[PDB]
Amino acid sequence: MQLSWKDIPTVAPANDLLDIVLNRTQRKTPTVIRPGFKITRIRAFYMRKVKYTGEGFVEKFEDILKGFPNINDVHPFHRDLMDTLYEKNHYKISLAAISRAKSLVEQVARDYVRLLKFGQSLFQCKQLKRAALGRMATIVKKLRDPLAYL
Amino acid sequence: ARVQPDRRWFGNTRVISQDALQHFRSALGETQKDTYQVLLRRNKLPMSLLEEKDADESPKARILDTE
Amino acid sequence: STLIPPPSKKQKKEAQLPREVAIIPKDLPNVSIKFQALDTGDNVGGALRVPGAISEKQLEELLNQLNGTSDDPVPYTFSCTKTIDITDNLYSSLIKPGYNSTEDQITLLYTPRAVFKVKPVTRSSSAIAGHGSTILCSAFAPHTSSRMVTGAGDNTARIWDCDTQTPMHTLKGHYNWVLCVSWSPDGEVIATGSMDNTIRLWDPKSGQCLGDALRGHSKWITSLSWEPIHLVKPGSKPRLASSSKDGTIKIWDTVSRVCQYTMSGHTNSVSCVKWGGQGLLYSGSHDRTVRVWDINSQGRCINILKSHAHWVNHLSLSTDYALRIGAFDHTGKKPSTPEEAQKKALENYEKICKKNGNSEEMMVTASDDYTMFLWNPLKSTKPIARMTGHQKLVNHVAFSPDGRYIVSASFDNSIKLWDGRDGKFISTFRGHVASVYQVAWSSDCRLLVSCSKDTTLKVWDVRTRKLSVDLPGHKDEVYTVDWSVDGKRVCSGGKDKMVRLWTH
Amino acid sequence: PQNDYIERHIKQHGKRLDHEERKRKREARESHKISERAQKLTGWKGKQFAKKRYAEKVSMRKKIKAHEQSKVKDALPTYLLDREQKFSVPLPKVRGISEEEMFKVIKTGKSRSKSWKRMITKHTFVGEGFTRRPVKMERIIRPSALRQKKANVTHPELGVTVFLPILAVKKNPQSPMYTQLGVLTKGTIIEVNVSELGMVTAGGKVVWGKYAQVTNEPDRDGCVNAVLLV
RNA sequence: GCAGUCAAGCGUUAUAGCGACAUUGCUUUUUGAUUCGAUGUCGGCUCUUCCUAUCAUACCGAAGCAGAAUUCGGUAAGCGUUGGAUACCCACUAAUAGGGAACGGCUGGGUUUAGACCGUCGUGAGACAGGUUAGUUUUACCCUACUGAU
RNA sequence: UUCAUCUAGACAGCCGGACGGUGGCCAUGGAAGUCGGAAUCCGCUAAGGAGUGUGUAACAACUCACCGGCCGAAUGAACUA
Ligand SMILES: [Mg+2]
Ligand SMILES: [Mg+2]
Repeated sequence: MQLSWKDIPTVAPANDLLDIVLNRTQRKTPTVIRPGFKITRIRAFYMRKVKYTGEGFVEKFEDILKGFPNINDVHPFHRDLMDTLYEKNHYKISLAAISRAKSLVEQVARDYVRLLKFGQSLFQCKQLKRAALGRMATIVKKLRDPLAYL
Repeated sequence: ARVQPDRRWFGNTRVISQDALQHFRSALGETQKDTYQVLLRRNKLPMSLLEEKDADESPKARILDTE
Repeated sequence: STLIPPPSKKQKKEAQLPREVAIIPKDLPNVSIKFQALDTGDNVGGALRVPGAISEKQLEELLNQLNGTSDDPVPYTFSCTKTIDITDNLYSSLIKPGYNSTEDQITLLYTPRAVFKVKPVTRSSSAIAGHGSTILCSAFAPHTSSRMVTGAGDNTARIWDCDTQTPMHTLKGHYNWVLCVSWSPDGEVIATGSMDNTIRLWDPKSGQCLGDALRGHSKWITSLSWEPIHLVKPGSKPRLASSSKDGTIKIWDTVSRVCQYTMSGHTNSVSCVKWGGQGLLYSGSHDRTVRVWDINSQGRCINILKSHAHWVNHLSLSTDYALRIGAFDHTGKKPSTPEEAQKKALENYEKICKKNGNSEEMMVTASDDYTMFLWNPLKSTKPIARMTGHQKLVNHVAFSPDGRYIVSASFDNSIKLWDGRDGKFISTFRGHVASVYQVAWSSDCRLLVSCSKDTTLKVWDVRTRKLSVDLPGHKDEVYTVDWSVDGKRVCSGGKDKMVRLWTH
Repeated sequence: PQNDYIERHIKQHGKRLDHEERKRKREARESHKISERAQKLTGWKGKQFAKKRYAEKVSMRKKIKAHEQSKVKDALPTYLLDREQKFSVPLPKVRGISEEEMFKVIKTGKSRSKSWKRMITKHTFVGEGFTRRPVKMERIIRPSALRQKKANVTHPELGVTVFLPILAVKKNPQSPMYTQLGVLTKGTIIEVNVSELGMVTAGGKVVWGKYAQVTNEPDRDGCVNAVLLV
């Protein structure tokens, strides 16, 4: 048995998580693209933006999901103690919300990379990338209460 | 690129009667699929209305409404 | 419009082929049958041999002669155990399908039915105007089908004459929306509970307000119930119980126009209050609890039933139709004396209450957890059964007037029919394309009417478990529906500010 | 340590001797620090700081207004309260789209000498039972990633948006050629399945097909938005 | 994105019309379960410098920060940022950060012309939805720059 | 620029008062203004919230909302450039 669950990384709230992931994308990916460049270069630029933001959100969600104990799989004494302390129903519902948000972020990333494969201009590629990031942001903003609870 | 004013845009395009709904609902369930029959053309039907199956159990209640 | 596929050439040839005729055989051997009651399981005569061409009427007369009550027969129906009802004759019902051979016995379960018949409503009598806002509640007079009370959102109620389909009286006492209307079981006073936390009593013959309004609630009234006539002592008027959003059930004595008891055990809004025939009251509230109070014990909470995971939206009793109807019947006969009225109300209550050995009063609660619970609160504290299958909240629930079936109207565009005794699932009524708001039985327990958000009413045949007639006509959502006691008229109302009267 | 050990340590041993004075002096310096941050932060951090300051000021003004208002002082049924939720088209004129923008030239051959194939760059609806033609005869190309089956349709009455399947492309305002190719651009009239909306006619017929107009650019935003024509 | 709501403002003496910050619905529902057409330019070897939008190393601030460890953030480019397998994995490591000077000298994929075969189309000459194989371009002693030397 | 306060006392500062029914009702193992849910009243005042926060396991204690004493002359708020 594990018997101790202190080694769980900090869970940022919705707005702070959004700031962390989006500013990490803006800092760690190149930011200068020109309308006079090749359309392949423009498409690759915006695809990299979408894919990196999706990976950041997914790895934050996976760090949340792996850290917390499995309430049903632990010893029954620990299960009953954590049910009394934290309401096992709310516990599982919040973690399932995190997992579903991870799946939705992955789907948005895949769909918008596939759509960015057919971009015809810098304006269109920029709009598709902004759409992907905005949909990811809406998904993350829907997690305001489970993140605080967790 | 213009769209002219017309009252055909605001009319109903497809309707189904209650008898037709009941006929298709009873037919869906009595089909005996043959392995040597292939689908040449699918009929266009309101499958969301026609696909209603009796379930023995109900889903769990949403606890976040009350707590 | 989408049409069903046309018949093929081979099918048209089969149609042109001559048809077989289902004729009764003349050399049909005798069949051994065993009678048994549905409610009690009592066997009459053991195994008796009857002609294979026995008709339903002749079999009914045979059962009456076996019981010794041929002088005053009571019409029954017969079922055989897959349970198949007897439509016309034994041969066509069972032997012609070939499920049971002539050598094997047939176990026939008999169930009493109503002497009278209600024809289904197939058309709208009228669309009457007069209300300034959306129609919220409706009810029929218990003694007659010619008086209908309707409370709406224009702070008014209206008494309509159903014979001429014209307004008769306007009740304009309240200041806010009239949420609930009710008629006294003796047909003397109409009670209107409104949005302004008040209750007003009205004489319908003069269309007048009796004194001042009942006050004491802090939030809007949710439901009204009347004391049963068979429990009211002769020469006295029944008391009025009212539930409200504030979580209290208040009891009013209208003789002195005062308040006696204020039950306050619920921690949330009380959805409904019902006054049973054994001096008890059942309250369903948004705190997922049902409270059983005693009127004979200073309004003390006898029991608390907790089995739901969400708000209990509605509750119904087995004898609810008898409690609502009081001493009147489907013929509209008026007792001459209060003693006769009390005795007739007692008999009407007992015919539903006391059967199969001991008198029982089953209750059903429909909640927001998509489910219902069937209880027998007198004998046990645990729920007798759980009814599941609805995919959305069950907005309305109703026992049949004989208490043998339960009908549940849910927000998943469906109605469900369940057994009234053990709560086992029977069938699903489908055809509404929007959420069903409420439902109502006919007097002979054979027809059902439901109003829906899809601006339509639907009448269903309980025996065949299928849709009988679809009734459109309302311009918007229909909120309230009711069927007359004699089963001659149906009233409906909703957002179109029109009262729809429907007849056969 | 177990449970609230830091709070127990504060209760049993106190805090540092200069804790209160240091915290008070830091909170006193906060105003100068805020002003210096506003005048010193540059670029993205400065823009975010100004945006957050504006949001905080709006929130504070709303709080003050709420307190002052507090200190100054649909006709639904019982079962529905305590529960919450010309023949002109809305877009009679849209931006014209030329064939040069609509189609992309596809070259074939080892030296890429042939240029007869054209790829549609906009989102399309191909209907049911669609099979791609053989490549030797395929002139017009509708890629699978650009094919749509559903749309977010908004009903003006009751103010709800539902994800509905597409039944047909009735009219593309740019060209009848685009209409018969099933192009989904802004201003296009489409047929949608409205079975879940529960519409019934005067005669009791259930409506399950209606018309809607596309109000967005799906090639720009990755989705189809339409308004139901009622 | 589309459709709607509120109102600090704007507009006005016709409670018309614009409208910040906020907010709702669809996309997307509850028990952490269980690859879909880039139609035209890519990658190496050697080696230098620059940017900071900082991965590590230095110093700080915050956090239920006990310790240990970790997360977010600040100054900061002085110093580093690998070895392999076939864009993803394995491993080592303090770390295996992103990018520019091209994409507005050797070298493999590619513009690969003449030879050849298979597939699709064409009556055919041939062309291509395509796939495979073989296929000569060879300065420097000039000026400057740079490295050393009178 | 427009509103306000002001020698029957301007802004800051210091000191004092900040009460009584009352530990208002429900709820809680405990909850006394300050974990919560709805009321949010009356009296005496110069004024004093059925309480703005710190704090207690609950109390206590401090605070400010408000009033008064000392000080004595201008001061505050919102907009515009
Ligand atoms: Mg920096
Ligand atoms: Mg060649």
